[PDB]
Amino acid sequence: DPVQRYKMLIPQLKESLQTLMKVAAQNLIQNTNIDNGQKSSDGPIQRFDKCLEEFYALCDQLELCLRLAHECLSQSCDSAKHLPYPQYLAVIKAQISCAKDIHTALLDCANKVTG
Amino acid sequence: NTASLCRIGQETVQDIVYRTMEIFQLLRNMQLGTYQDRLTKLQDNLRQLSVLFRKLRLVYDKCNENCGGMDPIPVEQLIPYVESEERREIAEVNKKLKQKNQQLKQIMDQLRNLIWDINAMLAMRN
Amino acid sequence: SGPQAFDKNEINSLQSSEGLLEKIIKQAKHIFLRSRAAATIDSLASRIEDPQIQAHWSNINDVYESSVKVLITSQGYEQICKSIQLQLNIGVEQIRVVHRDGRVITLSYQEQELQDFLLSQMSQHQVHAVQQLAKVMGWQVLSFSNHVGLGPIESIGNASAITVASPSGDYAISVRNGPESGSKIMVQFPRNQCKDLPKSDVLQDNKWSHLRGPFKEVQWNKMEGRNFVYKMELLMSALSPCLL
Amino acid sequence: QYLCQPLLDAVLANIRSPVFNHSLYRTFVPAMTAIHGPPITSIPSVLQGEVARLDPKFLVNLDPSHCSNNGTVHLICKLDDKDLPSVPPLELSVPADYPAQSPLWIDRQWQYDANPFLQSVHRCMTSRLLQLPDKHSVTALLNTWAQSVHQACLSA
Amino acid sequence: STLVDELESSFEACFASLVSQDQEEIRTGVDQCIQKFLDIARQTECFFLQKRLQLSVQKPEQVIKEDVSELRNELQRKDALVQKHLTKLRHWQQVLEDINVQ
Amino acid sequence: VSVNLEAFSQAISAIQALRSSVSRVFDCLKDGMRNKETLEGREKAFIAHFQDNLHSVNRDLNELERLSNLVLYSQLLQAYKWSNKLQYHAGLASGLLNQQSLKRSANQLVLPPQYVDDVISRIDRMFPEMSIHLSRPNGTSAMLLVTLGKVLKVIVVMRSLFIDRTIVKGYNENVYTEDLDIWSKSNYQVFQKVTDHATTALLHYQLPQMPDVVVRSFMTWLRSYIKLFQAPCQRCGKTWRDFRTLEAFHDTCRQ
Amino acid sequence: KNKLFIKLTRLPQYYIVVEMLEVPNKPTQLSYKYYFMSVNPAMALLLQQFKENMCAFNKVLAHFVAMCDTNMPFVGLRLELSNLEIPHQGVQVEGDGFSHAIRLLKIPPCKGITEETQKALDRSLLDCTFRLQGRNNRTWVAELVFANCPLNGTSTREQGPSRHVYLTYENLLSEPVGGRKVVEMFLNDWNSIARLYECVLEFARSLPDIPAHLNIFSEVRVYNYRKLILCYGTTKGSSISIQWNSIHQKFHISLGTVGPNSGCSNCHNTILHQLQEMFNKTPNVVQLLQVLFDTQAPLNAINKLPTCFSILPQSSTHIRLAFRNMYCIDIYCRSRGVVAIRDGAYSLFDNSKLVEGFYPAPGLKTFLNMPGLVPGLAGSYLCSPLERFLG
Repeated sequence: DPVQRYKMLIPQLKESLQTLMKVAAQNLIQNTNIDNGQKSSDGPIQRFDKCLEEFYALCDQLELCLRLAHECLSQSCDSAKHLPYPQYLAVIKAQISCAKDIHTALLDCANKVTG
Repeated sequence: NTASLCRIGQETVQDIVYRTMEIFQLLRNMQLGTYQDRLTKLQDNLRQLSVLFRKLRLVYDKCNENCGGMDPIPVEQLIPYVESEERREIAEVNKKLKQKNQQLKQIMDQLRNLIWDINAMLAMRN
Repeated sequence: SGPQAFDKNEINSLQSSEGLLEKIIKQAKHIFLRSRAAATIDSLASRIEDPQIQAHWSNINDVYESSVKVLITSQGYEQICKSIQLQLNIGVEQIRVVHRDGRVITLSYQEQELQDFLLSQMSQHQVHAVQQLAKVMGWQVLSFSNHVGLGPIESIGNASAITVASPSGDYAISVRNGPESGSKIMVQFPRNQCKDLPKSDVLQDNKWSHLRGPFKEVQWNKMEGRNFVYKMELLMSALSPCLL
Repeated sequence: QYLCQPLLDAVLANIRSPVFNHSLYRTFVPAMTAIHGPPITSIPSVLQGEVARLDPKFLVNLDPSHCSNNGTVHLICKLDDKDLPSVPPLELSVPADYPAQSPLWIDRQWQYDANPFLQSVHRCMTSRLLQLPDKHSVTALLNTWAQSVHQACLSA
Repeated sequence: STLVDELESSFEACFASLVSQDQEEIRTGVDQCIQKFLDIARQTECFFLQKRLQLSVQKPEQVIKEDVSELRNELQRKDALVQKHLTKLRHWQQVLEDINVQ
Repeated sequence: VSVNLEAFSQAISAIQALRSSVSRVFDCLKDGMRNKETLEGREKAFIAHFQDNLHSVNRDLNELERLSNLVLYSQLLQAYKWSNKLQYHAGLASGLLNQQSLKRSANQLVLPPQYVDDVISRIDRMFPEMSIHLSRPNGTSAMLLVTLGKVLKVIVVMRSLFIDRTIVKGYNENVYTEDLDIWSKSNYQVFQKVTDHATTALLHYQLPQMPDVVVRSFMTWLRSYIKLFQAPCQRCGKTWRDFRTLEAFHDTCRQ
Repeated sequence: KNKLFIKLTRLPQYYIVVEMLEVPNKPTQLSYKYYFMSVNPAMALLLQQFKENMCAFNKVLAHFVAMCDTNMPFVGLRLELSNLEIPHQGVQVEGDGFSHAIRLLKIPPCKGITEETQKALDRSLLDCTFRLQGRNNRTWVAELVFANCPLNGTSTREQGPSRHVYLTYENLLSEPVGGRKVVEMFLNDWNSIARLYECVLEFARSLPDIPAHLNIFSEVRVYNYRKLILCYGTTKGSSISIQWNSIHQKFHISLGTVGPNSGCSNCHNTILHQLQEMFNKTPNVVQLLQVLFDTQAPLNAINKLPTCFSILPQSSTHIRLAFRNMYCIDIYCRSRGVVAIRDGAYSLFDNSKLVEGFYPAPGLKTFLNMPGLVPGLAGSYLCSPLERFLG
């Protein structure tokens, strides 16, 4: 699904870049033709601004999908790294809490000795 | 007196960094009984480290407050460029240690000869 | 060996063909060589006392071989001054030296060779001591040459060379020790500090008056401490920032 | 090339138009500033260094005697060392644009004659300048002068 | 001002990252704190060495007392080592005298 | 898998690069040409910068397409993150601080044979290619026969949990297998040079107090001698393995 | 026919030839002649003879061998310096007798650096002494000594106007000691030093006129001529580092936390890429200090959110937050301590929903925490802290 979505958006991102480049070229040519002496049709034109925001929207959607997948994969690998299941989670949380107590003790002592 | 307190201050500042290094190594080896031992070791290290701070501080105060009469010459004016009964006690101790070192050298020579002989015999017996 | 097709000399040749006299003579020669090396190192230990000398003979020996472990440290700085160590192999007729830097040298039964080699190794350990001390006191090494070729043509051992700079810029020290002519140390004082250098009218700015200049020499005699490293550390502290 | 080309073509059309920027400016100002928001919140130094980094044997100085300060920089330096101080001036004319036109020593045979040692030092130092590589520096001339004097000492 | 205080603050700062309530950040942080701690430690060592040099060049008697104490300690250590060696030698002498028999 | 994690992390940067590169093309165009002191220079500078910006957009887009192919409860995650952070931080700190040690002096054997046997067995457990045979023919001083493939047969001579002498021999050569041939030579010059380099490594790997990491590093350095007659010298035409960098080198070339 | 060929293993292709000749008057003595040979089926190139200057050591032989082994590596470096049009003095004996050094006079000025900065650099380079050290004699060190340092640091670097930087280069085992890569890397480091001196000169010129908040907010800490470590924060905890990577030809900033009061990170690690690009487009450090001072306070609040909420880093001062995937919100930081929040999924143009969609219904919660999606603003950094948990 996260890999699948990344595949789905990539053709769209290429399409959005193509339109944004083409629309920019049409707008610049019309503006240069109006600024210099050169007749040009009013036409549909299509606004450059609308295309540039669309490209940014697709970029955010892709980054959000990848960031979630990376976070989910990192959490899974860490979970594997660390008889009944309730006692299992109990001893895990106990080890983590005792490590945190050691942390707090070292911190408070090293901060009370000086500074 | 003061020249030895300065050496004490030197050894304290040379040992505090080693103590911090040992503390870093202990925190590194602490992966998640043995936890109690690691904790009490870290606490003892911290206490001895604070004691070392206090010792280096007090020896600093001592060497700073001493400032004996014979210090009018600033640094770089002291380096030599091109252009009683204490000595008798030193000589006596030197003669004594020289005799003891000669005797110890004789003992070491005899021990080396013994070991070489035993090794040669136990090697040739095969 | 004949069934498994052994080589001409390899695993055959004579296939044990010596005499009692030959073996006994070889053993006697090895014993004499061992004794000689031992006495030489002992003298070196008693006569030369400045850097150090150490020897740890191996537990198990043979009738035609032995081994020692020579170390050349300093009197006070045993930890840091651990750059030169030797492992002699006293054979029946040759003494093989394996240095810590990957250098193998086949010496001779004659003592002068071993004595000169140990003297050159002490001379090199002397400059390695200054190098390891500059590494610890935070002094920046500017140059280091293990076998320098500029200066007077030296004795049995080639001269060594080091030049370090003070952490706070201006000051700098240089050391050249050798087996014949050694302990040639000279400090590099900064300009505008000696006040004896001839000024020049071409220098019209004050920015150039901060470079390390007149290269004043220091007498290693009539100094403090007891070992080369003690005096080097005292000189480094003298050229340090006065935090008194 | 791919997917960008018409933009490329467009700007390659419209260079050397005087009104150019403005057209670009107009069609590209609002959207960007809407999306990203508001905008942002005497003597040359090389000779001086070469002098400062000489060996204390030399005591180089300027030359106010001859016609100078119009062409090259003339120097009478010295020879001060355990060696010999024969003829200290060795007038050297360092031309402008130092990293080229290697400086030339103005020869003065009037003083180097009438003495065998001075004739020998002149001969050997001249030969050593002949063997010197092209585009030599001032320090090179000073060092070859010193070593030529030393060769004359060891020869006689 | 009291370089002891500054070295204490640097030793606290070397712990100021973990003791609080990716890899490049911790990397550069440990680089900076460790290098600062090393520089200030080498500076305090330099100050101590300067004080030692001054006291030795102007008061060369406490150093002599130190040499006396060190030599006496060396002699005592040598005596203790030779005593232990003699004990081991006598033990092995008795052991060997026990054997060799028939 | 870890390879997937890296591909996702690389891809996240590639999306950020594509967005930044597209913004750069438009942002630079808005500023337009600059004077540049010359007509030719100004035209060239604008074209060069625009073309570089246009190319960067193409390169960044291509990477994203290629990268597609490759790929009470919160407190627990906080503890996991802090554990990883402390591990990395303490590792880096211990490395940086033991690399530069200010210790200058120390002043301010007997060992159980079963302990040495356990250490040797632990070392033999790793490095499955190497096989170490423990034996004590003469006293408590142990003698280790270490077989490395069909390549080497090293004879380490322990006096304690300490390495004293090493004599490597060839695989086809005979160590005599019995009362051990401690004193002999390999009869081949290559193995003699390897014995010299092994004694050099022994003199190099010398930790003061801990007697186990020295043997660990010695066995690791010996294991590097498995691809002999198969590896280049890296500065020579086709016997030494540098320390801290297990790279082959000829003794005549350097190192 | 009685000669010895002593090859130099460290520097190849150089062979010393020691020939022995019988002396006529003494039938029990020999004479030695030493020649310096060189090789390119071995082909000799040139031959020159040095003739000037227990009894088995032959002192002069070892002396000549050591002299050759120490001097010959400098010849290749001199040739490489001459081949790249770098004016350099010849190999000179240093003042401490034993040595060799190649002191450069002028460096090729630069590429891509303004003329006035080139002048400021060329008038501050006092010496560029190169020296040789290291085992096997293949490590080079160049000591550059600059004068008139623009700005000092908190460390003990406020001494006399002479800053000494040591640049070390160790070529590979092959590619012999005298090669092109050493001087190429040296020129690359010089170019990076110049491109950094640009920014340090700009900052030194802008130091007298400061908006008076960044002066207490930020402080310079070290200046090693290749890195800029500025430190900011209320307690001077956070640190930013500026450096020019010649490999990528772009400025590389590295952020860290050095101070005994801070969070778990620099708190700016979520905007690192946009800050990289921002400093790459316009190399000005005062703008960096300003944007950091403006964006630190909202970042301290937006970093503590539970990680549900997802932080999408958009362009600078436009950090995006998204509860789950359905909801979104835009954070527009501005000067004078204000943040403008938006509807998120809403579009700034024709009213259509984005790919995420799911228009956030309430909206007015942001108004009470002081269509209908235009602009919610005026939060004075305290709403930015409470509205986090509230929303």
